[PDB]
Amino acid sequence: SFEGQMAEYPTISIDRFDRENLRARAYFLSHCHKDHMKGLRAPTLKRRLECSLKVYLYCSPVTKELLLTSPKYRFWKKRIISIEIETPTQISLVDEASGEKEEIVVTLLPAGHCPGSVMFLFQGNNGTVLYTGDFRLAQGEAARMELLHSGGRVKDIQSVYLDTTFCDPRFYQIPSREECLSGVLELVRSWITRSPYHVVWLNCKAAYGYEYLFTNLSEELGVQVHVNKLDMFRNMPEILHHLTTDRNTQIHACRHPKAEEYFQWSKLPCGITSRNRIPLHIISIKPSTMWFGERSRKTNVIVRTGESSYRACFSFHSSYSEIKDFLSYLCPVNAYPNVIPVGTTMDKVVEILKPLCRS
DNA sequence: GCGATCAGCT
Ligand SMILES: [Zn+2]
Ligand SMILES: [Zn+2]
Ligand SMILES: [Zn+2]
Repeated sequence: SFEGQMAEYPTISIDRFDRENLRARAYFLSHCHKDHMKGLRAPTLKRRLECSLKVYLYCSPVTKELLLTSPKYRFWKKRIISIEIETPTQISLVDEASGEKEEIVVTLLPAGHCPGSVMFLFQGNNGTVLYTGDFRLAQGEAARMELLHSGGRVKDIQSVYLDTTFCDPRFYQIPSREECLSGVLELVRSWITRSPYHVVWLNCKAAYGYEYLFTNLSEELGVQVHVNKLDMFRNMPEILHHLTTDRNTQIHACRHPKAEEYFQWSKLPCGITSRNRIPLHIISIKPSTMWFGERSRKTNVIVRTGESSYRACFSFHSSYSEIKDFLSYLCPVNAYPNVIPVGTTMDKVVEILKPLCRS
């Protein structure tokens, strides 16, 4: 996993805030997922913050909003500079101890992973580097990003720091964002139009990224999505108008430690079994990554798992095909995996990455 | 009381 430092610009720390990252001249957070926030509220970092008043955290506006909602991260309130998407911004890295100054230009590119998720393009004195954070990009997407180009061709990129979550030909293809939404939309419509007592439970992990499913179900079916908390989105109207804490809805994305046991007993996580004394009829839909081999005999994105239970294709991360297309196109001198998954090794990931780089 | 680690479990 990515220890926070790119070889070319070692005095900035991205998505890791512990150990050698405690000396960073500047911090960046690609997105508000716990995996990418290790050390970010360590007591030793809060202290260092009060000593070095020049050290800041840079992220997207959305990421800043989502981070400053959690009470454990309020000590950052005044030490976070949001940068707008697709907006080259010069940052003055200064060393406290030595007086050394360095200038670096950063561009945030949308990563398609969760609200506020960015890639960081860095341009300075030691080449051009791309840190992808976590990303999901359809085939061709890199070729349509203007700020990855100069004079209509791709920039000379020394190094790519790449989300390799599915970097194996096993995960050749994953159904697209649109096919995944469409499959869920139709299952949900087919159920909740049967009677006002037919309800769906969207069984989603407790992390940002399912918002676009809730948004699109809500738009297309005129029904707000029940959640536990929506206060993180209070200054974000384009998600918030699709959610509600009012349990009187046919679409639930509420959560509870015993939600499975609740489901066995025809109870929604927020605790209701009934409306006007009439029992609800619940189906559970569980977003779950599905993938297809190169032989393109793809199957339904909806998979029925029992009497009242479904899995639906959904992915936060690029397939193997999308990784290869993205890296192939950028043709950097170097590509470095942000993760080595449990099923593979640095050697096999590098065997995949090396042929897509220069020469 | 809190943090960091992990079994266990979604
Ligand atoms: Zn993530
Ligand atoms: Zn992750
Ligand atoms: Zn609910």
